[PDB]
Amino acid sequence: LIETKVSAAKITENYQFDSRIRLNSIGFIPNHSKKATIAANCSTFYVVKEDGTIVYTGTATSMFDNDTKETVYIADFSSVNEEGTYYLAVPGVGKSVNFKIAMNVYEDAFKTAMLGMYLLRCGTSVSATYNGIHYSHGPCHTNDAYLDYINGQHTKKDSTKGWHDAGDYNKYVVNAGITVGSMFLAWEHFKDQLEPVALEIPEKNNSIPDFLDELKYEIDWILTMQYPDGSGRVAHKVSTRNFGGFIMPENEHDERFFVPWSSAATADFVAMTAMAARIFRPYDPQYAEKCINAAKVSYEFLKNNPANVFANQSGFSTGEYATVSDADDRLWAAAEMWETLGDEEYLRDFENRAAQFSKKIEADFDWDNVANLGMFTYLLSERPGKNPALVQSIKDSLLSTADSIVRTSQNHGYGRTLGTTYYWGCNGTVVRQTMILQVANKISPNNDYVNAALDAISHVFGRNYYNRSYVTGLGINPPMNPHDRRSGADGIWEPWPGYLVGGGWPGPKDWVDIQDSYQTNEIAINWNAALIYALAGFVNYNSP
Amino acid sequence: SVKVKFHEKEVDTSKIKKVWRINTRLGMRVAFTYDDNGKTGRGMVPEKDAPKELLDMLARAEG
Ligand SMILES: [Ca+2]
Ligand SMILES: [Ca+2]
Ligand SMILES: [Ca+2]
Ligand SMILES: [Zn+2]
Repeated sequence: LIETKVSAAKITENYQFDSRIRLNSIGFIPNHSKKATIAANCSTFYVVKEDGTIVYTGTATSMFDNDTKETVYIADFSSVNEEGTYYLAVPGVGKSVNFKIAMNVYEDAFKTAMLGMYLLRCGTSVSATYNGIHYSHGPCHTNDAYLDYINGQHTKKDSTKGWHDAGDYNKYVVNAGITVGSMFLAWEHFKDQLEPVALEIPEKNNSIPDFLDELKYEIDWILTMQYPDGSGRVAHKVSTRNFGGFIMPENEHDERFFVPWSSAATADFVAMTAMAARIFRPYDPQYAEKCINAAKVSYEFLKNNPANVFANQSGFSTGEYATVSDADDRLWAAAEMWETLGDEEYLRDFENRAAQFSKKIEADFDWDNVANLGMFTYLLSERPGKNPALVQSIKDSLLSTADSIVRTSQNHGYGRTLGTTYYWGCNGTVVRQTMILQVANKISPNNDYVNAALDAISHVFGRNYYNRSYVTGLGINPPMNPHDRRSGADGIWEPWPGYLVGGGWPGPKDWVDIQDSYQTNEIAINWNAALIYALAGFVNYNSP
Repeated sequence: SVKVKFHEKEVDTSKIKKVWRINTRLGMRVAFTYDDNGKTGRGMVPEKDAPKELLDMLARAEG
């Protein structure tokens, strides 16, 4: 007959932070999943406003984390959707850090990851103030680069600009491939979300969307990598002979050289410049024309020279990025040529190559294996003419793969989309999986896909064994000691901000936040690009 | 069994537990875990640089 609700209760303020309560230290989005992992016996938990008011009472459920071989307790507070600042209080354990629930919760993190790219620029001075700390360096590598290894002549050809790759300052075409392709696909996949975004970059007042300004800085370097002979072959990297010391980049005066071509670098150049051509055309159509003409020169080379060719890196001991095969790279090039230009020849090249992939979509992918990028662009194209059976084969594999990633994250004690798989750079892959999930969601809308993408993000922001953000400058107890030369050489205690560290391996507890650990604690453009894609989907996003 | 030199440390192959192949940003490497006074260490060497004995362990692990 009669129902009236009990008064809201407030918490006693004796709750202390406990490192066993592991959650996304940035926060959550209304109408999406919200979970914490509690590595301690518990039952009841409360979600508490910053003022002490209890808004939710739940029961944590036990789960075995096969990765760390521990029983953990999962607190699901997904039903809390009101925007605000909260913490989780776990009687008998303690409390979590404070977190936010907001539709725009990830926008600052997106902007900071973008700042990391800005701060990796080569050939120019860079300067930014981040949380009151001034990070800067003077113009570096302004004498890029010499041709001695290309044609024997000690001739300089401009190869400035672009991004420093990692914790070293050298610039590698093959790693640029996945980086630029993943960032360009963030642009295409989330264009209405990213087009209005203003960034803290020097290009903030020109007529180009700021996300694309950052990418142009890299394409400007990429464009310099074709051989001067006009063959269309693409130099593998611009590099010093050996890895330099932990010095600021403007203090590195050793000569830098173009390194002999690879077929994969050539294919990656085609894909990047073909994408650049269609993406830049509305804003800098002269540059777009330059990009497509360059793409065509190199694609003609690849058509006439089908063999896989590894770069001759004799004389160098810096990064190799020697992808084992160019078949994926050539598939991606054909897809992008087709998407930009539409010619039947490109479509036929792509479809013939795609048919030779037994598994059309791979869950675990990175610079060495870029075929997913082509599959995504082909599947999502609005162009007519696609073979229906190939389309269906790619769709089936995409959805099967996405469903498997959801199953992995759902059955992992920390929602890790990559499961028990650890290797050098795996943190990058955790977030790169959001590409498969978001593309799956475009083809077959499914909340599980979007929530799994948020599980990948949550994992790198503190819902993990270590209870730490893996991104410099963000979240709970971020990495302080990346293998990063600017960080090591400047006079600042905190490292340069916005970088996703590579991750521990072979095991789930093997990450070490120490500068000597290039194996686990470096930074990289391909890792940031994956994080950028992951966060991009949640910029100017409304989940109602 | 022979000594594996890696960046400069030396590990007898008799101490190596798991061996596997990885294409890293630095090039193709043979990675491995090993016994270090009762802890488990991790190391890696260029594939082109690995002794026959380590490459045999890799082949077995891969078969
Ligand atoms: Ca702009
Ligand atoms: Ca490849
Ligand atoms: Ca520092
Ligand atoms: Zn530089």
